[PDB]
Amino acid sequence: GQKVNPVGLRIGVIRDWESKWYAGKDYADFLHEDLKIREYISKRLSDASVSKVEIERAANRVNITIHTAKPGMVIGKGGSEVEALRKALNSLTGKRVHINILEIKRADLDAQLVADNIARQLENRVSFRRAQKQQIQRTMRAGAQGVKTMVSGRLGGADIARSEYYSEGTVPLHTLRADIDYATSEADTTYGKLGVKVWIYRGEVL
Amino acid sequence: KGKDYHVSLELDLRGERYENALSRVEKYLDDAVLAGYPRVSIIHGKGTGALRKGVQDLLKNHRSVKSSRFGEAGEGGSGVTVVELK
Amino acid sequence: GPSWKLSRRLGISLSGTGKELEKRPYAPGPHGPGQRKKLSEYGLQLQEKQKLRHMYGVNERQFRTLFDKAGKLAGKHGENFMILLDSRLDNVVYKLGLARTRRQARQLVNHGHILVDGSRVDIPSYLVKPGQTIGVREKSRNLSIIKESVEVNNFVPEYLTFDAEKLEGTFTRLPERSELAPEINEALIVEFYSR
Amino acid sequence: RIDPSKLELEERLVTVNRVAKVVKGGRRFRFAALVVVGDKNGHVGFGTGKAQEVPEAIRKAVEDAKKNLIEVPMVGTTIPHEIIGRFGAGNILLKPASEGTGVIAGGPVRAVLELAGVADILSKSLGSNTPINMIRATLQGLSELKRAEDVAKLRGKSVEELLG
RNA sequence: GGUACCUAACCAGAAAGCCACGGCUAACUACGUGCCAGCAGCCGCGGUAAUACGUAGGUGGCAAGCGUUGUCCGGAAUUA
RNA sequence: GGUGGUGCAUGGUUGUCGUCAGCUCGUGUCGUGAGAUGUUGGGUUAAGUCCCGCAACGAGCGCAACCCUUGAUCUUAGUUG
RNA sequence: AGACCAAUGCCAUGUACGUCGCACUCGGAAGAC
Repeated sequence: GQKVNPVGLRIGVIRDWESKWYAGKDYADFLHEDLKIREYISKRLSDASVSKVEIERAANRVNITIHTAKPGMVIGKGGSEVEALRKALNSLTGKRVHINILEIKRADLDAQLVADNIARQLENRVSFRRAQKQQIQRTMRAGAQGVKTMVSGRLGGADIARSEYYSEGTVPLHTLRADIDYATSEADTTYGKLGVKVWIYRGEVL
Repeated sequence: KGKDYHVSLELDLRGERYENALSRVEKYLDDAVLAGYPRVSIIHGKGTGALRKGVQDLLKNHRSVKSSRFGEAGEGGSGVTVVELK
Repeated sequence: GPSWKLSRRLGISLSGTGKELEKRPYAPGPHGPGQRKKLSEYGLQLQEKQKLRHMYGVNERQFRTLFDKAGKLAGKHGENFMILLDSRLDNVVYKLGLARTRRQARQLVNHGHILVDGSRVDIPSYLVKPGQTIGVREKSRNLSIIKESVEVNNFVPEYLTFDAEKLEGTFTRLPERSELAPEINEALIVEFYSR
Repeated sequence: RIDPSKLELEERLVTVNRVAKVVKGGRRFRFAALVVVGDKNGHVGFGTGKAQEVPEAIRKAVEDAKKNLIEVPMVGTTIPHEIIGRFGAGNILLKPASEGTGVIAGGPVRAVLELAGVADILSKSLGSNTPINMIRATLQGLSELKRAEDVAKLRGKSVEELLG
């Protein structure tokens, strides 16, 4: 079938687990706890865009950092909503939590945000050509070494699904020394389901 | 929290692209909230004028801004257009 | 409502007024507001033909026939056509300002008259002969809409002439420029009907 | 003799043409398109391009169009004389029509002629009806037309005895 | 033939339809149907998500006419 | 709420040729166009691997390497060895 | 230059097309020493 995921291949050799803590004999419920907390932030902060979240379990008290740049408004006058969401987190996790927010510079070349973007104007009904083409030029203007974008599904032609891509530069997936960042997002429209995948090559790792 | 930043009270947006700018005016509004500014301004161009009318509609449907207004005679007239937030 | 629907079907108001485009500029029909394909090399000039058709309201066999009379006329093949519609008498009562819509014009020329070189005119063919003094009375001189026509100033151009008290005027020596072309994309007519 | 791209030039797409390649994996799909360019007064070219997608396809065509142009002589907003087009079963008749007649041509020949900005001309398709062979035959036609003054120069005469 | 004409008064009331909407070729959607019922000038559409069938709306074109058929000439440089 | 159908509406998945060395593009030439040239020729390699030629010049996905393990040794640390 | 191989059931297979960049204002009294 397909390839393996580049970042799944690169986990542990170039990439972090973003769950850096260790559990033993509480691994299970700890693990499903990281799943539902990720679900909570994912469908709460979907407006302000989140890419990835790192969970720390220092002295079993959970500790969170959240990435990306648009939550600069979450950091700002919305210290109240930061406190409220954190109160809901301690409502969900028993033992309390502490959260931090990390700004991301060049949020254009982060795969999660790219995929969420393409899913958004695919819901907003721009042509997939226009969406992919402006996004790819925006990333390689930002300084990415090479970007390939995917789309699949009923691309207007509901009677037969197909797939479309554009890519330039270099995207060496076969080289494990490369830094790759992968996203998938699922654009839902009246036609059914439209699939978005995107991955970014950003130079090698010495 | 992030604390390495300072945010300016104005911005000049002359002589560049539409869909390049609106990515970084949304970022600039988010920066102004982090510094808690009640008022900001984005100086624009004259000739093509597409972004000059183009940005103001985005702030009208933006989730954080209530209004965008032109300048007064005591400030210099149309030399500034002002924006205020929620 | 003819005028409104055809204004948005057409993209331009046929009356020349700004309304009927001010909040429905796209099209009629449920598939109006979508972005449309550019019109074809038959669509564009049929569309232009419908401009020139319904901003008078005249029909197609009359179109083809006055087209042939324009062709038989010794001037250039297209501007003779538009000046013949200029000389069509409901256009004459429009640009003399008595009529405010051409649906007012046709109804009123059914009602009233012009006695310039006539006795009673119901049909828009003729032209003012230069140098005669016959004038309109009673049936288009003293009634209620008669002064409602010239209660306001509407522009009467150079190839026409007008006075307002008895509300009558004549075709002058020659029509030249705006009468040649107000805004009309000409020669699409001649290529359409010459297909 | 080559005219540079210092002028402003209008473009007009006449045909996007589906093209295909058969390979071991199956059929492979490509897009050719040809366009005609020029000015309304005296200079005209055309261009062809091949690409997998419409916009950069017509872009390749339009750079080839910016590369190649040809001048057309113009004696009183119409062509001077008789000329038949001739290239590879492409036969296009051009007759110096009188004034006020407008353009009378088929699809692609009108598409090149109005982009040449010639007022009054009439024509006929006598060769095959493929558009590229049309345009090639027509520009081979207007390449052949000459002014009266240079013919008088070749004669060692003036223009009066040749107009009369 | 008391015809047309000429006058007065009553009533916005007595009076618009046909065909097309895949392309050629102007006009798109919903439902039903499901190689069945069917459409068709040509290319062709329909084998359960049919802008091509049949309905409804909407649009388009023309109008006291509108479509179909038959015949003649063009398009047809296709007897040149 | 449907493990009530429709992979011939689909996303996300997976096998297969095949770990085969192929697959393509930008720009430029030639043809008119379909297309070609690059990618063919000489030699070489597990390999479109490389070299020399050559109206092509380059580029990308490929290939190789970069990762893990297994093979030989140095230093660090000697416990629950 | 060298043996012998017969057949493969009606339809129907795809898409393609669609960007748009440029701004800041004008000017009273002032001695002699």
